[PDB]
Amino acid sequence: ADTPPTPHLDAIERSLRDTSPGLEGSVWQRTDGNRLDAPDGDPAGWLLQTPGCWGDAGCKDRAGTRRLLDKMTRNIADARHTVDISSLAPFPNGGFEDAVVDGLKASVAAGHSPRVRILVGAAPIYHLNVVPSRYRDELIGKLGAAAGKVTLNVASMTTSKTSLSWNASKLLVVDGKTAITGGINGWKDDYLDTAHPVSDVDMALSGPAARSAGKYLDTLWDWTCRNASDPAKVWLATSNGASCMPSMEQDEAGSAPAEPTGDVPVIAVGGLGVGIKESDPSSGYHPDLPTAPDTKCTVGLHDNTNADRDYDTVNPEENALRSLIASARSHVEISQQDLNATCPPLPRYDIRTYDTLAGKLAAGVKVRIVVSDPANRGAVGSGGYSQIKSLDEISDTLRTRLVALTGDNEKASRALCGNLQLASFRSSDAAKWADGKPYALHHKLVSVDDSAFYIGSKNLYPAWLQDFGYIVESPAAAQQLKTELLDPEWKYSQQAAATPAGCP
Ligand SMILES: CCCCCCC(=O)OC[C@H](COP(=O)(O)O)OC(=O)CCCCCC
Repeated sequence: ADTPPTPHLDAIERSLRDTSPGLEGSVWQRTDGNRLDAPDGDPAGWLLQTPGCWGDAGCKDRAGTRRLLDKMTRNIADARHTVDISSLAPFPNGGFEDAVVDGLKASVAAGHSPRVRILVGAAPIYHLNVVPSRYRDELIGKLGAAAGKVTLNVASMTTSKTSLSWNASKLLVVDGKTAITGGINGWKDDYLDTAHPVSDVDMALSGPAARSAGKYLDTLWDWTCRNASDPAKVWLATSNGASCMPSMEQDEAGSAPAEPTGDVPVIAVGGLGVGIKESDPSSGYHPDLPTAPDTKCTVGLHDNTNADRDYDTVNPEENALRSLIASARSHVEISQQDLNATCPPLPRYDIRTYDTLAGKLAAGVKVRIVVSDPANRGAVGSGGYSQIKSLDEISDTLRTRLVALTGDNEKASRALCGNLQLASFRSSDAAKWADGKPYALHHKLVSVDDSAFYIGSKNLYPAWLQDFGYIVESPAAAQQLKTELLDPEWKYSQQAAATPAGCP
């Protein structure tokens, strides 16, 4: 009870408990006594950005990549009992795969027999080559004589075909004690073996919040083990005759409390997407849902982001992001692939998130939004690393939401023009990577007041997936985030700032 207050964490916790009280302890959880997992002589080494090659359009010194991969390997090498991987399909390949294999063999060479889960979400059409039994067989071959001691459960899953829901959480949890999470998929060709690497960020922690994340994953595997009765939803491959492990993380927690490793207070928050759980039946959540039609796109699907109270209650991650932004009293940095979705089949944007940002702009709070360059766009379903044709799609929508709010277009411009910084992502002085390709950005990052930040898998654009991430409140940690990532991103991305329509 010497601890500093957590104004931002307190406001997010309120929201989550109003929206989803019944999911506390499974799909969301606040904890004290976490540690941001950094090695010696590398104090911001808990922040796992890739490629981490600022100021060089040839990206020759990929210090972020190196650290990301050394930390995956080493977390796995330290396993006594359990390894729990979630990702977006394909299953991890190249160096992401080697981290897991080198890590498991090390654990076996230390004398352990680890249980391993690997879970991917699969979109109903690109799958993919995506095959659990082939992937498991590949790991078994790569694992050598170690395979005998490693218990694998390998699954690919789609929770709803019609509502476009599957796992996209990106988690590596070891012994319910350490967790690495964020936006990074195990896709070597996009992240590693390319001269135009995707820019992304994970974070690494240890502590009670690592257990919060395993609890989330047992939630996913309960559904997944049960729904292997339906091969249209789940493909599953186990090794060594082993049963499905719905309960791996509870089994490893057993009956003792998670011990603190540090002093960082953390909120873990995910969502159940569509087709796992209908609602939190214990929730009293009764919002006034938004109403503003979009002039560009009228979504055909039932709109779960903007017009479905039950979905909110099983997807606390949406409101956790909105209330993180709403808690900003001085400034917010948004670093995202996208704020707008591909409409149809999804709503183009989250009305409330956009309302939340327009409120901030009106109130004189500084809003910074950096997104992946529009030049990255496909290909309606590719899905390339942009879902807009120009940054005006974000500022025009801000304008539209500023007009709803205030009544006049001239007040709108003072708040938009005065308080918004909007740009495509760059990491050096050059407009694109040295090989000609544009920089692809895939962060799911929010920072508020250099005090509290989200790093996880949940995008700010509309998506109805199983996602997960962490919210940290710590001035020290957010100072490291500012210095190592956000300042540098603004340094180089300000070159590609948008002046909105209606501004000088
Ligand atoms: C025609 C566009 C409809 C896309 C379906 C729903 C979605 O939000 O997917 C976004 C998701 C987020 O991934 P990450 O966690 O940020 O890496 O991307 C995917 O799940 C794969 C896209 C496959 C297209 C589905 C037809």
